[PDB]
Amino acid sequence: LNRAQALAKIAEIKAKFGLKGAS
Amino acid sequence: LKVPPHSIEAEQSVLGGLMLDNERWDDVAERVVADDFYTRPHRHIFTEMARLQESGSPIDLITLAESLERQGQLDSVGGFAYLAELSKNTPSAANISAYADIVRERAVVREMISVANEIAEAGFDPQGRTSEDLLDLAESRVFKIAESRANKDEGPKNIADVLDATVARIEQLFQQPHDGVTGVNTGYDDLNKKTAGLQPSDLIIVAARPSMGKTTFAMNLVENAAMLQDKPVLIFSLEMPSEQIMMRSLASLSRVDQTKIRTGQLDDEDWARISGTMGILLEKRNIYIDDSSGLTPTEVRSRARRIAREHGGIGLIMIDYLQLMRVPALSDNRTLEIAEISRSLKALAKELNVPVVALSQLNRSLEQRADKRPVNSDLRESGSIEQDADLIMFIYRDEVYHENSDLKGIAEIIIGKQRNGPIGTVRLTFNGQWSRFDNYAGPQY
Amino acid sequence: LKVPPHSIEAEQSVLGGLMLDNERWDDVAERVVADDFYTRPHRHIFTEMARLQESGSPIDLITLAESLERQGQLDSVGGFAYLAELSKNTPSAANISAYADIVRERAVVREMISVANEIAEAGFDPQGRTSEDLLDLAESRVFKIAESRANKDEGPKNIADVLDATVARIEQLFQQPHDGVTGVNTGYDDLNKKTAGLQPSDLIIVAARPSMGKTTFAMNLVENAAMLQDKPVLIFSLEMPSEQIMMRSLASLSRVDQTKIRTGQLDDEDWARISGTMGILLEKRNIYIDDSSGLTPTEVRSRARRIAREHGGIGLIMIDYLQLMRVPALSDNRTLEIAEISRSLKALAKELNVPVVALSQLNRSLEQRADKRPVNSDLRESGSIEQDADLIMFIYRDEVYHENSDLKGIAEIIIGKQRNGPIGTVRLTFNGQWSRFDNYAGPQY
Ligand SMILES: Nc1ncnc2c1ncn2[C@@H]1O[C@H](COP(=O)(O)OP(=O)(O)O)[C@@H](O)[C@H]1O
Ligand SMILES: Nc1ncnc2c1ncn2[C@@H]1O[C@H](COP(=O)(O)OP(=O)(O)O)[C@@H](O)[C@H]1O
Ligand SMILES: [Mg+2]
Ligand SMILES: [Mg+2]
Repeated sequence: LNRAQALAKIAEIKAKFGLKGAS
Repeated sequence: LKVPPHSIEAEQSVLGGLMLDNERWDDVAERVVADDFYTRPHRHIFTEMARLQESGSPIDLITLAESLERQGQLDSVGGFAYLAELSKNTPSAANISAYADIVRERAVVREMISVANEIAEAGFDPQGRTSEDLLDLAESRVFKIAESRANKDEGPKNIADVLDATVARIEQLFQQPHDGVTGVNTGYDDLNKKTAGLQPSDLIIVAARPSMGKTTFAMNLVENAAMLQDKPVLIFSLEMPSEQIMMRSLASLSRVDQTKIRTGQLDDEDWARISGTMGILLEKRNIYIDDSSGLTPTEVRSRARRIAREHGGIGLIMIDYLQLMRVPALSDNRTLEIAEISRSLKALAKELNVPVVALSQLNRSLEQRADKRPVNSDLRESGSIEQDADLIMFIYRDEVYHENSDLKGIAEIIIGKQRNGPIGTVRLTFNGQWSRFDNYAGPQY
Repeated sequence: LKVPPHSIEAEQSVLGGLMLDNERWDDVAERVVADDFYTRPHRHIFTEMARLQESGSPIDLITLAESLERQGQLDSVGGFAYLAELSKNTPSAANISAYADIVRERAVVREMISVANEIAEAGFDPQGRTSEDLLDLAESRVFKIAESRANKDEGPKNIADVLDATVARIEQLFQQPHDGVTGVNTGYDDLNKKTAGLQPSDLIIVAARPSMGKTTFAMNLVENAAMLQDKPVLIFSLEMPSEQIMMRSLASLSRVDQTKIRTGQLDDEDWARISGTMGILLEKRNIYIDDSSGLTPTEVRSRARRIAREHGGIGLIMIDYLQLMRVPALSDNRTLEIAEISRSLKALAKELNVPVVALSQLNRSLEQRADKRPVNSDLRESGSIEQDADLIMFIYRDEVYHENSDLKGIAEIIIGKQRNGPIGTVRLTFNGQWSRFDNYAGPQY
């Protein structure tokens, strides 16, 4: 994965697992 | 009024019963101490009676009054009139055990009231103390109040009771359908067979030369214990920050190369594995990590107690490593510091009924021997560590010293000391790519 | 009348500062809750302000008064008179965070006093509870105080937060990999790759046997940091006078032989080079040298703070060396003195958010080992240095011990401990003529 793909995957992981306090 | 909780009748009854029946001293001596009496005359009488009883003399009325008179302390007690009144007024047919328990109980409650008053007074006049200092003071006071009562249950037990407990333990060993594990599951089959897991109330030492995979193996044990159990697992790490611990844990659980994680060069399958691992970890949620530096045994014990209070018990405690812990009052001598650390860890393990796994280092001279596998004598500066540990496991990788080694990827766990079993070497597979130890699948001689 | 602890002025300051400046609200919100305020009106005011801030409305005087008047609660607070008093007395020079911390502190003290009163009143009235029940009740009440509190930056955190921090760090590293030119530049490509520069808030130790080139390497690092940045670079040279350091720096920057400068045998081109170097240095003006001897950690911290205040920050701090520093209160024990020095240096590094490099010496026994490359244990009497340092580098030159060495002119920087990265050996070229280290252009294994 490149930069954008890795960022999208990480964002999807965060959305699936919640943890809204990271931002 | 704010009455001080006490009961004179129980004390007078106890003293009268002791005067009348000298054979009951023991039944009173195991339930109450001299300092447990509320009035000065009663404490003085009890002290004199203890002196007479342990000097081999009768404790009748005339001898006790005369002996108090000889030391000039008879008038302070109340006189021969008061001693005779104590002897006469209290009936012989009494249950002195209940009275001794009552005297024991009032002392504890009164001391609790005293500590509460001291806490309030300290709160009103902090004298430069922070909230943390006040909390430390309160915890120390309540701990001094509560701890050490347990010596009543500790002592010479009856042979029948110990035999019955042993029979219960053996029959529970027989009846259990597990595969040889009675304690916390280590996650490795051969080590489980040889050790029956990590036993509660035992001191466990993990030792290796630097860069042998000591922290990696310990983290693998932690992950296996977390996966195969339900009780919380607590980690104290003076060596690495919690973020690196979590990165290693992700590499171990997801089976993804650690270099890729460090450099960010991951692929789709690795991302899927990491997602699955994160989902499992967030589903379980039973691992706690404390990466503070410069820990002292008091801090470790306090935080472990806080965790056990919060979650009703611990399943395993892991410390990495004990060579970084500090005891400020014994900083002058390192050997005494290590001995105090080991004793406090063993006491904590016994108290909380949990396995405690502490990591430790060995001496450098070991690398100058013909054979570099550790022995007990290789724990120099740490004799108390060898003396107090219930289990001692050394990690040995042959490829670390020899590039020609035929044992690449193979690690040896060497049992230097086993309190309740055999000793020897167990082989495992080392995958440094994922920072993991696994069961050895090769042939076993 | 025993007044329980409170301070109306601090509460009034918090409310007034929130009234005058609404952008500070978050700082107050993270430090205080509505239950920490002693008077009912102050709690009501803070609750109304919290609700208004949540709804998105401003919380200035007029808006707050209008909102209170709508709900009919203006009379309970004290009126627009009291609101105007709060507005008037509080100045706009408000450090609301400190006042909020003070409010928090009073609340903790109040709760501790109340819990002590409850425990004592329970002691006077057992109501059938046993001693174990009373002790458990007291322990639970006292322990509940520390629940949560500020155990985020002062204790174990939540696993999800640590995992998110790891993910964010991986994102930051992978998005823009510049190969060690993101933190403080070290001036060496391989050292930048292995260490990612000299990280702020990190303690860095440089160690070697005498005459290996510790001072030379440290000065080269200082020169590289000064040339590749704009912030001041501060040197604490307890080993050499500033004149010799400046002569070495001139030799390094102008690439003139150090012996020629020391003996004055310079030709016209060398004089031109030295003049150019001096001109560049006087144009930059970002190097500060302090050659005092016997410095305590307090003086070092004070002078570093003074420099950071005067010139708006620091980029690197260098100390040479820590075996010459003094702690008079611990002069009897060398280990305690070194531990105190390392602790204070780490605290200073964390406070000023700067890399702190401290030089150290090794024991003679290293020259007796089969392999003379330095190791951590060669830091005898300085275990705390190994414990507290974020980065540890050893300087080794093979040509010092072997005249017929094949590695002449090649020095090794061995990373014995890195807290946030890998470890290994970095090879550099040693030009002793110019007192310089340079990047190794030879083949790399
Ligand atoms: N990404 C990796 N690839 C291969 N080996 C690694 C990796 N990370 C760590 N290791 C190995 O782990 C060993 C030591 O790790 P660790 O257990 O954390 O330290 P210690 O053994 O001192 O406790 C080193 O010998 C190293 O070879
Ligand atoms: N003019 C010079 N020519 C060659 N080498 C030099 C010269 N001056 C200093 N050196 C080298 O510098 C090394 C030590 O320098 P320095 O780092 O200042 O002292 P230390 O290593 O004790 O901190 C010596 O080993 C020496 O070989
Ligand atoms: Mg380790
Ligand atoms: Mg020098």
